[PDB]
Amino acid sequence: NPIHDRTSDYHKYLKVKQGDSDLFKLTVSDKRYIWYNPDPKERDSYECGEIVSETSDSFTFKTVDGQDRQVKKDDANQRNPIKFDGVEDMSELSYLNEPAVFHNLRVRYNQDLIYTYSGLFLVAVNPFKRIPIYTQEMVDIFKGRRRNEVAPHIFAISDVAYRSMLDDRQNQSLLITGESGAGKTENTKKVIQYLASVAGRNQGVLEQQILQANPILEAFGNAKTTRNNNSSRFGKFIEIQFNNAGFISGASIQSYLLEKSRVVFQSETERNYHIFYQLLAGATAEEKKALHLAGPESFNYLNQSGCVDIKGVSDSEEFKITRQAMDIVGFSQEEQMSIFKIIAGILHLGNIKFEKGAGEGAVLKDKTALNAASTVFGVNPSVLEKALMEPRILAGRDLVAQHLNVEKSSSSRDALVKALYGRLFLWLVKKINNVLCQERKAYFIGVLDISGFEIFKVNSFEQLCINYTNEKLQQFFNHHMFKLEQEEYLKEKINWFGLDSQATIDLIDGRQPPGILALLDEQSVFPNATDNTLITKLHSHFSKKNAKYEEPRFSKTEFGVTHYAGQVMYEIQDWLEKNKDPLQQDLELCFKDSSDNVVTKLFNDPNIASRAFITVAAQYKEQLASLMATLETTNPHFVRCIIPNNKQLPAKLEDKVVLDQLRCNGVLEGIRITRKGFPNRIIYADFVKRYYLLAPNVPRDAEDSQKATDAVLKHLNIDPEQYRFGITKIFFRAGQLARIEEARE
Ligand SMILES: [Mg+2]
Repeated sequence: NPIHDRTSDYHKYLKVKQGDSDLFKLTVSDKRYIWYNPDPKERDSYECGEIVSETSDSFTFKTVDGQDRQVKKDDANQRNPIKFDGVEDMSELSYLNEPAVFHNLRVRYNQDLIYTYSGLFLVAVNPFKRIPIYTQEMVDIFKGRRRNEVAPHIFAISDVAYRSMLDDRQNQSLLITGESGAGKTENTKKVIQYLASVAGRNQGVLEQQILQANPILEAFGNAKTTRNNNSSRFGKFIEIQFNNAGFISGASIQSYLLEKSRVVFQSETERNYHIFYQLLAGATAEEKKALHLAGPESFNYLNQSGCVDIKGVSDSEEFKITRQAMDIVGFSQEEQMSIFKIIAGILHLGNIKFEKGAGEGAVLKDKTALNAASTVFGVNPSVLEKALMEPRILAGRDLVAQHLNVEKSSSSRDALVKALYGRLFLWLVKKINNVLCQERKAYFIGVLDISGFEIFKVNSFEQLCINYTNEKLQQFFNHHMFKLEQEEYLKEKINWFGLDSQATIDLIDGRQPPGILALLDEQSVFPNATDNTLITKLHSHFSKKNAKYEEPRFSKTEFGVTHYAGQVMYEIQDWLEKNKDPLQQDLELCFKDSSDNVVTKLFNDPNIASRAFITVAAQYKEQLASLMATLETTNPHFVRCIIPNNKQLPAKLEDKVVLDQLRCNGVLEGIRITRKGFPNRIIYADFVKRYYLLAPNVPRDAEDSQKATDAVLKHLNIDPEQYRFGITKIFFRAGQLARIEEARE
């Protein structure tokens, strides 16, 4: 078995290679060094400065440059002992700086060791290249092993979650967050792969359908972006259900924040959702015409980015898969026709060209596109038409038709296309749950795959939402950690409420006084309100009045929020519209009556076609509240997915790119946090082992251990605070271990 077999791929690909030497001796060297910046402008850069002279206060050190400087002792980023280079859990490090953390991540990454623990977290750095560690053979090795037993790995956290479920009869959760392209979705699929293996139907029908859902969701909710060729344009919470026996009984999927806008617009080089391209590459020459299908270059919705294909991707071939998956989960052939018809029609509606000329309102000179949409949708063109350009509107009394100009007409068409697509996605999800979900379930393991904090060039309503969710998840973490401590130091014999996250949280979601969303909702009821009134109202209530808010020196359309991960500047353009998310009623009417059986559902099912009516912000707050409650009932696990750089290249781990993520994701906080206490809390039989020699008394594997522990401390004649005697482990403060290991034989 590979765990013991230094020749196995397990050893190869998952562990830091070992030689038959054990020496605390081999390790040995005669000097002591540190972490510095060869230019304080760029601080994430650092070099190792050999300390040469010491004082009492500071420390002089030699540079890579050859030069020599001086630092404060209380400003020192002390380099851990080389022995530590590559440890599996950074919680093991003596000095817990930032460069110290990055260094260990890097040393590992240079060895292709992408997974590392950091206390509670499992850190995973995208390698941007394939690493064969996800085979069934790799699966098998993880089975039933403790975290301390095997190398860091997603499979590992998954197994721990599963045994805890079974053991504690407690539900579990895995929170997988981080930047686009960090490896969130990849890792999530592995979690499910692993679960399906260790808990499914021996070689499964359900298992396959559960497996087959992703690809259905991915064709519809995934798209190529500059950051990822297969970006998830929606968030999700996957619940894997089990019976009391521990076997998979079902599953359920919750989706969030689907990027509807992408349907009608994609940035340069980007792509619209995958399905569009698959549909047009894989339908038969015969389904096309049937759908009046042509090429992407012939569609407005697909010929604007300039990108219509992905390197290493066969849209026609990926379409088989999708269609296949639909078949497995159980989509009727006719259910499938309709899904494709919708996609097609949406493709047609974008092809509609409004012209003005005539007077002031828009007009449809050519009805080619219109007709085609109507056809495939199973709707009556003149109505659609009428609904698009001349929608009836209330004047309280007056239900009267308005004649839309070209732009207004266009936006409506767009609003229509977006509704169609989001409702469709909704339906797909429901339909899948319908098949997979269990009413009757004993336990569950839930997997949250959603982005981490979003701080772009342009931050809008959607970034606020994701950011809000992130503040809550970050608060959950901190709290959790706080608790894992409160009752627990009180386990191995150790000593000794309000969140800093609350204010930010309150600023956004508070009811009284009203926070951003409430005022946003308020402004939403007045039809005649604007981005300006809105932004005016926010500044009015929070400028110089709320500490987490900032009114810009100059911009009149943005505001800043001091988030966990730092300040984020938001722009309010279109927020009223986004909050209401309007669709002309006649449009609804047009479609409520549709030949198409799938279409009817989208407009006829209040579960699909309607919000509550609550606002988009109200609904978001609500679903965020439901999600957390659930989480609150689980034993959680945190995975931090990191991109090594912004270029999608392997072998390029950029200190700035990385640290920034470490800063924003809570990895850096937790560290410094325990940093304060007693992080190093070693095992007795574990210290005397590597440290029986540095003491003229102590021998290797003995019985009276904690006593033996006393020895070296004695021989080493150490002080009452750098260390702590705790029933099981010897708690060591920071650098205690460094210095210690830093002694002679
Ligand atoms: Mg993803």
